[PDB]
Amino acid sequence: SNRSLIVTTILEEPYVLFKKSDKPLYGNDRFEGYCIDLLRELSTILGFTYEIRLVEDGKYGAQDDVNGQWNGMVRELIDHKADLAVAPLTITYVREKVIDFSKPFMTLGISILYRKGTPIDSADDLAKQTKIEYGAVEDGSTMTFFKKSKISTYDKMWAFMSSRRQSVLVKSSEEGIQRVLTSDYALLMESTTIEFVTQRNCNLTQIGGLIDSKGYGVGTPMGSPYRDKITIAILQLQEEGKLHMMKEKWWRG
Amino acid sequence: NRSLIVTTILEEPYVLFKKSDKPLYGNDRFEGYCIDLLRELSTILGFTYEIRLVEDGKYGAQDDVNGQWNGMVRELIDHKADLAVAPLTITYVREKVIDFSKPFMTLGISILYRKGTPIDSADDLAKQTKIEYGAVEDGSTMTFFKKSKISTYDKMWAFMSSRRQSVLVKSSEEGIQRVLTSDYALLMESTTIEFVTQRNCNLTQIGGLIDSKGYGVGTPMGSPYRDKITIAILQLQEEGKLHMMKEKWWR
Ligand SMILES: O=C(O)[C@@H]1C[C@H]2C[C@@H](CN3CC(F)(F)C[C@H]3C(=O)O)CC[C@H]2CN1
Ligand SMILES: N[C@@H](CCC(=O)O)C(=O)O
Ligand SMILES: [Cl-]
Ligand SMILES: [Cl-]
Ligand SMILES: [Li+]
Ligand SMILES: [Li+]
Repeated sequence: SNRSLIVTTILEEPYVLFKKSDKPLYGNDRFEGYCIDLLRELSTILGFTYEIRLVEDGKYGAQDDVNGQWNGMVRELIDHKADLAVAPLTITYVREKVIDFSKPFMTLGISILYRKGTPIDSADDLAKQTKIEYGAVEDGSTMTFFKKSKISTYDKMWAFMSSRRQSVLVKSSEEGIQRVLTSDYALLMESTTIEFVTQRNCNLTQIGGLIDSKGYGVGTPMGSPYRDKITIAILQLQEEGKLHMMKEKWWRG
Repeated sequence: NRSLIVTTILEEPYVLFKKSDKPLYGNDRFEGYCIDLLRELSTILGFTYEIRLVEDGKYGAQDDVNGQWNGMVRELIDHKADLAVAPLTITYVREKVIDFSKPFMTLGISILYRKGTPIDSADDLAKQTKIEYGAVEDGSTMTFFKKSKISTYDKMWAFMSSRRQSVLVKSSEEGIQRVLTSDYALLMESTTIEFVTQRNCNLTQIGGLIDSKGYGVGTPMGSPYRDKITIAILQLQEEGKLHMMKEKWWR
C-alpha cells in the first residue's frame, strides 16, 4: 500500500537513457527520457513510489516457439517480478493475452524513410518498381509485418526484400539510415523512429502515411489494479496536451 | 448463449439505414463500418446480438446539475446494453464510469468549413465573431471544449456556451447543413470530416487535429467482454481487416 512499485524498463533512445549531468545523480535520477517523464507524472498523479530496473535479458518480450516460455519485460510482468513496464512496449495480440496493457500513450505505424525531393509518395510507388531499392532492419518488427502481410502491395514488397535480402535488409537502423543518405534506397521503419531521424536529418523525410497502426502501452501483470488507473491518467495527460508536449521535448531537433 | 444487446447511434459512415425498396428486419436494417466491426467481433468471440439505437439519441455527457449521464454511456452504466459499438470516443471522464476496449480507430477534433477562406486554424476562429462555430450537443467534442484549460479552446467554449441553443447542433447532419447554408464552422472528428469532404467537394478540413484520441467499444464497468473485445480488435488490426473496412466505407 505504501510499497514501492518495481518498474522494468529498457534503454531505448529517446524513451529511456542514462542522463549526462554535472551534479551527482543517484538511483532513479540517473535516467531520463520520454518514458521516464511519463513515469514521473504517473507516480505523482497516482501517488506511488517506484524503483527503476533495467531488464535482465535486454528484451521487450516474445514467446519461444518451442517451449512457450516468455522473455523480456513481458516475462517480468507474468512472473510478478515487476509491477509496471514503462517503455515503448508495443500493444500486440499475443502480448495482450498474457499481460494487461494500459491504453496507448503513443499511437504510430510503419512508414517509409527516404530522401527529400523525389516523386515517390507511397509504398505503392516503391512496390511497382525496382530501380529504387528498399528494405528494413533484419528481424525487427517492421520486417516481420511485411513477412506476414497478405495485403497486396506489402506482399509484393516482401517478395522483393526477401529475394534481395543480402542487398536490402540491414542489421541495424543506423546502417539503414546511412544507406538512405548515401544511396538510392528507402527504409521501412516505425514512424516514431522516422520522426526522430527526420528531426535530425534535414535532408530526409517520411514518405506517405502509416502502413499499419499500433500503439505503445504501459504493461502490467494480468489482473493489476494499476492498469485502469494508468489508463485514466494517460487519457487525462493526453487531453490536457501534456503528452504532446513530452513528445516534442524528446523528439524535436 | 443469450443474445447480447448492442447499443449504437446513426452516424455515417459508421452506422446508417440500409437503402431498400421494402422494409428490412432487425439487424438487417443497418450497414456501415461499425456494423461490419460488430459482425467481425461476433465471429471471433462467438455471440449473437440485437442492435438497438440509443433511446435518447445521444453519445453521452454528464449533466452538471444532477451529475447523471445520458446517451450510450448511461445505457451501459444502467446495464440496458451489453456493448456499445459506435464511433464512441474514449475519454478519461467516460473511462471513469464505463469500461472501453482499446481503440479500433484513431482520430482528432478538427474543423469543417467551406473552401477558399482565410481561416486556417482554431485560433483564427477564436479571435473573431463573424463566423460562428459549434459542435454536436452532448458529445465528446463539446465536452473537450467545456473542460479545456487551453486558452484558445477555453475562449471558444465561452463563445459556444453563450450561444448554445444556436451553435450546438443536434447531429452532424444538422451541423453540415449549417456549414453549407450559413457562415458557420463545425468542430467535428477528423474521421467523419474525411468522409464528408470526399462527398461535399465545396467543404474542407481547416487546420490539423486539435487532439489525438480513439474510438472504442463501450462496455459496462467490470464487463468480461471488455478484454475479449480488446484482443479481438488487436487480431483484426494485425490481420489488416480494420484497414480493409476503413477502405470500404471511406471510398
Ligand atoms: O515492443 C516492442 O517489441 C517494440 C520494441 C522497439 C522496436 C523499435 C523499432 N525496431 C528496432 C529495430 F531496429 F530493431 C527495428 C525497428 C523496426 O522494426 O522498425 C522502436 C521502439 C520499440 C517499440 N516496441
Ligand atoms: N464521437 C463523439 C461524437 C461526435 C463529436 O462529439 O464530435 C462522441 O463519442 O461523443
Ligand atoms: Cl513496504
Ligand atoms: Cl484497456
Ligand atoms: Li492483456
Ligand atoms: Li474505464
